[PDB]
Amino acid sequence: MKTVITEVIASADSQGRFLNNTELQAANGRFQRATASMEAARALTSNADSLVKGAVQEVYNKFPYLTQPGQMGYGDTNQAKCARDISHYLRFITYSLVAGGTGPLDDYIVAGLREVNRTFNLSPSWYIEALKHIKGKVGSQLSGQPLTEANAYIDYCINALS
Amino acid sequence: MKTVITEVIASADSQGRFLNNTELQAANGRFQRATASMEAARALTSNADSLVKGAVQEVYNKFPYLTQPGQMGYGDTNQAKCARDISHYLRFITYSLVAGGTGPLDDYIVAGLREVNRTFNLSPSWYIEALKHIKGKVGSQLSGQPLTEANAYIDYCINALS
Amino acid sequence: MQDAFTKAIVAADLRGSFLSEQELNQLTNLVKESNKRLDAVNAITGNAAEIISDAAHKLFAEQTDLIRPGGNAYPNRRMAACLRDMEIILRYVSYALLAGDASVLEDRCLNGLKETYVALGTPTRSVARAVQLMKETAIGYVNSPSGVTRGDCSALVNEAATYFDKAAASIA
Amino acid sequence: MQDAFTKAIVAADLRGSFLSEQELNQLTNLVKESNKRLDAVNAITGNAAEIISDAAHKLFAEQTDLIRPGGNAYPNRRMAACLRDMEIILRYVSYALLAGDASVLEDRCLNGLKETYVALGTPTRSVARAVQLMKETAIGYVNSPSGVTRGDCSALVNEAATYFDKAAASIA
Amino acid sequence: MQDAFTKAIVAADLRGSFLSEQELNQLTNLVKESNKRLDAVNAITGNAAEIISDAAHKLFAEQTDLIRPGGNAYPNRRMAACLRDMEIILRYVSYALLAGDASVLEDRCLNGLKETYVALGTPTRSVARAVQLMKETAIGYVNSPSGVTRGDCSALVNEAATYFDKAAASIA
Amino acid sequence: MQDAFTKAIVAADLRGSFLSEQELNQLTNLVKESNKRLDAVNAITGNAAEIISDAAHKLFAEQTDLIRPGGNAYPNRRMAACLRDMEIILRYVSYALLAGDASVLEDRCLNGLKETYVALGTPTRSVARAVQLMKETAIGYVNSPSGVTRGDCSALVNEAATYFDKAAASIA
Amino acid sequence: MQDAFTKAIVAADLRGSFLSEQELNQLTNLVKESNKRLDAVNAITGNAAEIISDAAHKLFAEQTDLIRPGGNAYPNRRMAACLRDMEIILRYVSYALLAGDASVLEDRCLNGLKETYVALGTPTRSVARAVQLMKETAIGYVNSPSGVTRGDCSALVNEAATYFDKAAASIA
Amino acid sequence: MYNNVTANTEWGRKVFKITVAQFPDADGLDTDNLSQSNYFVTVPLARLLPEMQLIKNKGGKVLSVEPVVS
Amino acid sequence: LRTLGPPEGGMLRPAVGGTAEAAAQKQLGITAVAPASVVELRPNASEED
Amino acid sequence: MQDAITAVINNYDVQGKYLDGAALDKLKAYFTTGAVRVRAAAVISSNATTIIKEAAAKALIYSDLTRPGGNMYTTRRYAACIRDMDYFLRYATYAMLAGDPSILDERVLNGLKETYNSLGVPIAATVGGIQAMKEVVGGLVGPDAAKEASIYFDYLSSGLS
Amino acid sequence: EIDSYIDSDEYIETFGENIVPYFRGFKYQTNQSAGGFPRMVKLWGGDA
Ligand SMILES: CCC1=C(C)/C(=C/C2=NC(=C\c3[nH]c(/C=C4\NC(=O)[C@H](C)[C@H]4CC)c(C)c3CCC(=O)O)/C(CCC(=O)O)=C2C)NC1=O
Ligand SMILES: CCC1=C(C)/C(=C/C2=NC(=C\c3[nH]c(/C=C4\NC(=O)[C@H](C)[C@H]4CC)c(C)c3CCC(=O)O)/C(CCC(=O)O)=C2C)NC1=O
Ligand SMILES: CCC1=C(C)/C(=C/C2=NC(=C\c3[nH]c(/C=C4\NC(=O)[C@H](C)[C@H]4CC)c(C)c3CCC(=O)O)/C(CCC(=O)O)=C2C)NC1=O
Ligand SMILES: CCC1=C(C)/C(=C/C2=NC(=C\c3[nH]c(/C=C4\NC(=O)[C@H](C)[C@H]4CC)c(C)c3CCC(=O)O)/C(CCC(=O)O)=C2C)NC1=O
Ligand SMILES: CCC1=C(C)/C(=C/C2=NC(=C\c3[nH]c(/C=C4\NC(=O)[C@H](C)[C@H]4CC)c(C)c3CCC(=O)O)/C(CCC(=O)O)=C2C)NC1=O
Ligand SMILES: CCC1=C(C)/C(=C/C2=NC(=C\c3[nH]c(/C=C4\NC(=O)[C@H](C)[C@H]4CC)c(C)c3CCC(=O)O)/C(CCC(=O)O)=C2C)NC1=O
Ligand SMILES: CCC1=C(C)/C(=C/C2=NC(=C\c3[nH]c(/C=C4\NC(=O)[C@H](C)[C@H]4CC)c(C)c3CCC(=O)O)/C(CCC(=O)O)=C2C)NC1=O
Ligand SMILES: CCC1=C(C)/C(=C/C2=NC(=C\c3[nH]c(/C=C4\NC(=O)[C@H](C)[C@H]4CC)c(C)c3CCC(=O)O)/C(CCC(=O)O)=C2C)NC1=O
Ligand SMILES: CCC1=C(C)/C(=C/C2=NC(=C\c3[nH]c(/C=C4\NC(=O)[C@H](C)[C@H]4CC)c(C)c3CCC(=O)O)/C(CCC(=O)O)=C2C)NC1=O
Ligand SMILES: CCC1=C(C)/C(=C/C2=NC(=C\c3[nH]c(/C=C4\NC(=O)[C@H](C)[C@H]4CC)c(C)c3CCC(=O)O)/C(CCC(=O)O)=C2C)NC1=O
Ligand SMILES: CCC1=C(C)/C(=C/C2=NC(=C\c3[nH]c(/C=C4\NC(=O)[C@H](C)[C@H]4CC)c(C)c3CCC(=O)O)/C(CCC(=O)O)=C2C)NC1=O
Ligand SMILES: CCC1=C(C)/C(=C/C2=NC(=C\c3[nH]c(/C=C4\NC(=O)[C@H](C)[C@H]4CC)c(C)c3CCC(=O)O)/C(CCC(=O)O)=C2C)NC1=O
Repeated sequence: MKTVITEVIASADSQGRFLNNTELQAANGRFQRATASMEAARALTSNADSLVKGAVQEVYNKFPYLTQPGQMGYGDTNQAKCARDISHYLRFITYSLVAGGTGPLDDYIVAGLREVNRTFNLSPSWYIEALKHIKGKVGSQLSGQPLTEANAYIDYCINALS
Repeated sequence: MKTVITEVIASADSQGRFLNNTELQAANGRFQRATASMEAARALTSNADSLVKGAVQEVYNKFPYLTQPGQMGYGDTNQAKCARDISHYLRFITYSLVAGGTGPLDDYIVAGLREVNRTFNLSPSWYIEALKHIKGKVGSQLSGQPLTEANAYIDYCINALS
Repeated sequence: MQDAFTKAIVAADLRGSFLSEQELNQLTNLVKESNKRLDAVNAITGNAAEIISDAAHKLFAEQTDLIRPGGNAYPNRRMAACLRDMEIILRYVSYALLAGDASVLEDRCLNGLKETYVALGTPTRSVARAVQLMKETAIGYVNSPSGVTRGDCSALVNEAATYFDKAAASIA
Repeated sequence: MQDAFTKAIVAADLRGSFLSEQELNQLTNLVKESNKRLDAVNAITGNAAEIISDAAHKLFAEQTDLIRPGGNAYPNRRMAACLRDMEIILRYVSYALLAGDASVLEDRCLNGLKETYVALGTPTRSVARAVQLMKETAIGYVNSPSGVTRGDCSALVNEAATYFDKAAASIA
Repeated sequence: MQDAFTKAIVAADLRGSFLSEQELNQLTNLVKESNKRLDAVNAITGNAAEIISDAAHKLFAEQTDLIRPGGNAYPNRRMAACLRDMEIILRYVSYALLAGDASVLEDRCLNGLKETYVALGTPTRSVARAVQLMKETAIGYVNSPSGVTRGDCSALVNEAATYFDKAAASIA
Repeated sequence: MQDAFTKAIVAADLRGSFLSEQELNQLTNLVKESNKRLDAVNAITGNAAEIISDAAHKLFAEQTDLIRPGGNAYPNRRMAACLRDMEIILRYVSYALLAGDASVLEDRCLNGLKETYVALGTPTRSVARAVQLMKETAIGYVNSPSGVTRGDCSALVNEAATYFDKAAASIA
Repeated sequence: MQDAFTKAIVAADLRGSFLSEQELNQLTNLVKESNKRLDAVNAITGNAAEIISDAAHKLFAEQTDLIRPGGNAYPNRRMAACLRDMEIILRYVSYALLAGDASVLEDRCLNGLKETYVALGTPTRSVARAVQLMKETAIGYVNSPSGVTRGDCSALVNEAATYFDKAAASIA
Repeated sequence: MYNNVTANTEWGRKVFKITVAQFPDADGLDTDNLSQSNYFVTVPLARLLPEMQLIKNKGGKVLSVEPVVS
Repeated sequence: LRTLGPPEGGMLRPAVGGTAEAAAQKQLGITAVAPASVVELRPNASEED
Repeated sequence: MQDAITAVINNYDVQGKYLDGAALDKLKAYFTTGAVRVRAAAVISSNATTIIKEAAAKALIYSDLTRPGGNMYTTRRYAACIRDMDYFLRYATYAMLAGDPSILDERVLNGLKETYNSLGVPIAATVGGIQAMKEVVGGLVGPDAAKEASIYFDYLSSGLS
Repeated sequence: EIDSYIDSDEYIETFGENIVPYFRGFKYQTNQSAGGFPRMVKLWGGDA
């Protein structure tokens, strides 16, 4: 699972080599950065409930037709599975924040994304718009390096979906 | 075992792909062709007895010396194993006719042919001459596309032995 | 690899014999029904994606545990693997259906498959079910297609079913 | 591969949950002690050769049978293999120490190792001992280094020990 | 591979010398501006897809011949080939920008590239233009981002431009 | 790989000793008989094809089931495999005979061979017999060759036999 | 690969002829001098390291620019490459000397070598010199060895020289 | 399972399983990335003698052969 | 006489025509390839590996 | 060739634009350095031979280059090499006066890399001869002009490598 | 034909069973002809 720590260890191992000053300098970055990351994580964690309901709705407001009958934003089960899915994304964003890398996002959401979305007729556009909205609101929950971190990972998901 | 059906399936599988119109068109050829093939097969099947005795003799008539003492066309066992061998060839020709490809010939007679013949001091010339004779007589048992099929496979054996 | 003719040939050879008039006409009949067979294989190819998709929707409708955390079709990576396996099995079933023999299915797909899944922790009973759903829908398509000449395809629908049923049995 | 954070994340996910305030602060503490951790990993890297050498000298001091003909650290080829294994294990212990988790050690080094040695006829009890000696000296270095700020590294010395002790237990 | 420090070191070594106080402070300044540099690289990474997409839309808006039959961005594969090349070049430009040196761009991407395109019949002038458009939009993003501290990034915007301009020049 | 000298050396080393005057003269005798040994190896090489052919003719004379359909030396493909194995075994027996030690035969040829044949359905008793026939003819040639100086080769004929007998025993 | 006999054979064959009594006796003479040849090859093998070392010491004594920064035998990596090439060339010269023909030297070592060095920026004149020094010392050893029977080795010393001189000429 | 699709002949259709244990040869210390010396290969029948030849050629010990397809 | 230098130029004057290690690789552009890094599937690898 | 001023004129001519305000800033700079570029140019000229007798000494001679087997062995080739050196110095002085490197491309670099490959002329050694003349030049011309002279020597040397 | 490269000694010695094949034609390898390097330079054709 990709973190700064696992990456430097992987690179050492693959050259049959003890960790050296290059690799320990790298690790210090990840540790120095934890404070901002983890502040973003705590803010995204406690606002999760509303961030999810905000983004879910915004998917319907931007794609009005989704909420008409015969469509995929209609009925309790679609709308339920949607909230859940955005919640999955925010969850892995917090994990990536806490972990010090994109690993959790890469392993649990990115690997396989398109195949799944294509089989199930899920448009990435919705998910990008959910995330664009989450990005708008996270502008006033955080600032400075915690915001930059939150942004880094939200944007990472949006690029994964384009 | 090489048939039109196995070939197209092999080619699909190796590209991780469902059979498509290209492959089904191919299969139709094999199925459309079955009637001529199977007529050749039935004629070669019921005449087998005499086709074999005809070709066996012709090997001795073309290589007179084979039937003298100390030679490999002498005594019951050589002459018995000869009839058997030509019978094997005709048998696999009928199989190749019925199967829709050279598979039976490739797997049971061609693979290994030269090594065996070389260890046992069996000259291909005999076998070519057995087959040339069988080809002469099959000229009047069949005609049209059944003859073309019979010919295709007899000639295939002659090229395998040259 | 075997097809229905090749199978005949192997059994004949083990007797040391030219094909029996018995076996000849069994194969003449396969040629007789081959246009229907081509339509049947074409029915599956032409709806492969929907067959997998519809089987899938229904599998997870029934077994909502697979899509929870802890479940074998969670997260996206695992769902993609599961969707991929559904396709692989549907693919070898269609190959068997063109061939008139199960061997390609048994040799290239089913052989070892159960033990793979158990090693992985993949619930074989759920995989068996996904195969049963593909069967229902696939046969649906074999039976009700676009402007094919009207006739009786039940013999072929049975045979397709046994390939689906082989796979299910082999895996569960 | 896991590190101490990644481990937290995997357990959280298996609940379907954002990390508990419990788990958050456990990880905040790991960040709190991370400078000490870097010094501890650096202590091992900076003395790797001597740690292996000194462990070695002492292993063969105790077990003079290994360096006789018939012994598993004789002739030069085998001694070089034994010296190499000492380095490999010390290396994965240092990786675990940077990571705050044993998994890289267990997965890339310890998994299958005992059965390898038994197949080879390598006396596992001697290998376990060589690991115990590396531990003594490695920790020696973690505790008494060049102009590091004075403080308490016992938590980290324990954790390093458990990695040495995992390896020993796994092998003997 | 070189970065801006490594470059200094290579030039010093060719004199047989420890780094000049001249060179030392040039590098102290690079460390001084490194937070800005990280934001600049982050600006590109965070909008890579749109940078390529927007460059693309505009390239074919201008050069409608490329998307006609006979054109080098027709049919779908050629367009897909053209769309990553855009990605590949944007990628090595971002690497150069993290590094403070063009070498990774010149050595891994630009070296031989023109002669490749000519062999292929790919119109180099169109490729140069696609690079010019990526530059416009990329710098746009470097200059106007999400809640970054206000200051002057023109030095870095220039340097990014020269990497885009190197690529363009090398290819046309 | 071992030869008769190398074997001596390994046993000496396991004692920690220079070769015993016992072992020295045993090896001096091997050098004494080495011209005969070269003729013996040459006898096999010079008639390899006939040795295999004659063994073969006789194997199938005895076991006419192998060349019927259902039999393990039918069709051409299997006969070529069987002829090939006869050559492979005769080859490693000749290597052992040049070496004065069975190890190359046991390590490169006989190790696992029985279990291979059983997996394949190859009748091991028939393979053992084919080896017994190769032995008869091979030794025939070792004993009655072209203008070799007259003397006693029975020691070497025995040793060759034990290599043939090792193979037979190992396989049956 | 050719040796002195093989060369004879190739020339004979191009005439369509059995070897001339001329060529036969030229080869009988090579067999006549072969013990001396073996000592000559042995002289080089037995002092390979010193031949390279001594050539080296002297090369850099003369050309102190190679070991300055900017020089082609600086830093350690390049010196090791240069020492390695000295060994490679001495090795193929010894092969040619066992063979009585330069071909292995020309085909496996000298062919393309000059153009390699020029591509690399390796000063060929310095490499030629290193080869001249190896020659001096190698021949030294061929002429003054440990308890070899006294006689005249000048023919072989010449021939060895031409192999050293071929290499030098080919490279400079 | 195995490698999957094989050659189209019947003599390519049969795949077998070999569990080995490769030994360190001689002559040299391996300092690269080493693997635990057990492993298993699945090889089709048409290939098998080159593969077993290079397995026993490099000081290996063939521990088990298994009929997995046939 | 042949091994004559500058006015003593002592020992840390650079060589004329300096080269700076990994420039012959940079001249041919084989920097990422000479030497190529070794990529290998470790047992029990993750997805990113 | 082009200089600072004609670089701007031709860039606007192809757009058919009268010179606009930002462009005029650029011309103001060139007239500000015009005094120092001229004083500096003179100094180099009369001290040229002295200057060239220091760059060779610190980067070329007392070496394998001047010994048998070396490219500046023989009075012929030694003469050709310091002849070249004079070209570089002289043209760099033109480029620096013009405030534009275009002349270094048109009349010096074009084809020169391959010309040197074809004769065997050592490129790396020639670059050191360029960067040694720069070192000397930067001392002689002083704070005013050091950076400006230096860049066209650096242009020359990355033009060969 | 494809199996002849992968079952060769040069593959089994170097790349083994888990190592992805990598470029070796630019350094020295044992039992090489010295034309093997400039041929590899002709085969190389740049990083892109
Ligand atoms: C671990 C990470 C992870 C992700 C991200 C994930 C996505 C995901 N979304 C799914 C379905 C779904 N996703 C949605 C999404 C939406 N519906 C709406 O109202 C909106 C338009 C939209 C939200 C923006 C819908 C409606 C379904 C049901 C699709 C179906 O079965 O027909 C499914 C199919 C299985 C199932 O039915 O639950 C997966 C795997 N699964 C995962 O395991
Ligand atoms: C499945 C397909 C297949 C083929 C084609 C086949 C050929 C074949 N022919 C053989 C022998 C033979 N083949 C012949 C052939 C002839 N003798 C004559 O009178 C004629 C000249 C000639 C017929 C044209 C003879 C004489 C032998 C005995 C050779 C011996 O053992 O000395 C043998 C050796 C085993 C045995 O003695 O039966 C094989 C394998 N075997 C097979 O399994
Ligand atoms: C490109 C490969 C290829 C295909 C696909 C093919 C199909 C094909 N299907 C046919 C007939 C047919 N196909 C069917 C199939 C069906 N009847 C039903 O009611 C079921 C829904 C379905 C069951 C599978 C039937 C009943 C006939 C008419 C009877 C027959 O010809 O056997 C015919 C004979 C002409 C005709 O009557 O239309 C062809 C050529 N030929 C080809 O070369
Ligand atoms: C994943 C990281 C990794 C480990 C840990 C590893 C262990 C390992 N140790 C080995 C051998 C060995 N290991 C030793 C070690 C010892 N001998 C003694 O007497 C001492 C008790 C001990 C040293 C403390 C020796 C002597 C051999 C050679 C055995 C032989 O060939 O006879 C081998 C066989 C291959 C080889 O010799 O290179 C493996 C795979 N390989 C790996 O890739
Ligand atoms: C290049 C990678 C890297 C390293 C290695 C690193 C080390 C490092 N160790 C530190 C502190 C320290 N390090 C130790 C370590 C020890 N104390 C002892 O008495 C033991 C002998 C030893 C046990 C391991 C202690 C006690 C402190 C002070 C307390 C603290 O900052 O946590 C500090 C804080 C500044 C200071 O107080 O000196 C740094 C930056 N930082 C880095 O970026
Ligand atoms: C995760 C990797 C990483 C990043 C990305 C990072 C960014 C980062 N950017 C910073 C500042 C800044 N960043 C910028 C950047 C800009 N100003 C503008 O007006 C432009 C739109 C933009 C041009 C690129 C400026 C002006 C500052 C404040 C001055 C400075 O600290 O240099 C700071 C200092 C704290 C602060 O003032 O906010 C950090 C830590 N640190 C990191 O560890
Ligand atoms: C290390 C040296 C070495 C040996 C010894 C070896 C044996 C060996 N024999 C084989 C097959 C075979 N071996 C035979 C041999 C016989 N059939 C009979 O009926 C007779 C009793 C017997 C001849 C005397 C046959 C018929 C096969 C093919 C089995 C089949 O594919 O059905 C195979 C399977 C691979 C292949 O068919 O090429 C191996 C590995 N391989 C090796 O690399
Ligand atoms: C090219 C490799 C090579 C070979 C083959 C070789 C053979 C060789 N065999 C020899 C003797 C001999 N070889 C034999 C062999 C035999 N005597 C019998 O009656 C048996 C039929 C046969 C049993 C194997 C005997 C008895 C002698 C004479 C006694 C002796 O020299 O040991 C001699 C001594 C000279 C002589 O007496 O003729 C040589 C050189 N030398 C070589 O360099
Ligand atoms: C076929 C047998 C064979 C030969 C002969 C061979 C030559 C050879 N020498 C090389 C490098 C080299 N060769 C030298 C040699 C020297 N440097 C000096 O200054 C001295 C004049 C000279 C030593 C006497 C150096 C320094 C390099 C490294 C060049 C570099 O990478 O910058 C290289 C490039 C690959 C590498 O560095 O490993 C080859 C292929 N390679 C082969 O496979
Ligand atoms: C293990 C491989 C092997 C070697 C090395 C070998 C050497 C060898 N060198 C020999 C002779 C000799 N070797 C030399 C060599 C020299 N004389 C000098 O003064 C020079 C310093 C030197 C020049 C190379 C001479 C002069 C003789 C005696 C004449 C002759 O036998 O040709 C002889 C004949 C017996 C003797 O007179 O000692 C042998 C067997 N034989 C072998 O089987
Ligand atoms: C084979 C063709 C050839 C010649 C002749 C040659 C000469 C030559 N003479 C040199 C120096 C020199 N040569 C002299 C010679 C003299 N001083 C006097 O006053 C006398 C008139 C004269 C002695 C008769 C002196 C004093 C130097 C040192 C000048 C300096 O270092 O500035 C140098 C520079 C030092 C070096 O790197 O070697 C060269 C290249 N080079 C060549 O390639
Ligand atoms: C080192 C990093 C790297 C680069 C930069 C790279 C470039 C590159 N671009 C290629 C093709 C291509 N490149 C393009 C690009 C374009 N077509 C247009 O009309 C536009 C002007 C332009 C997009 C802006 C197209 C269309 C092809 C396919 C040409 C063909 O096959 O006909 C190919 C041939 C191989 C392939 O098609 O995959 C290479 C090697 N390859 C690399 O590995």
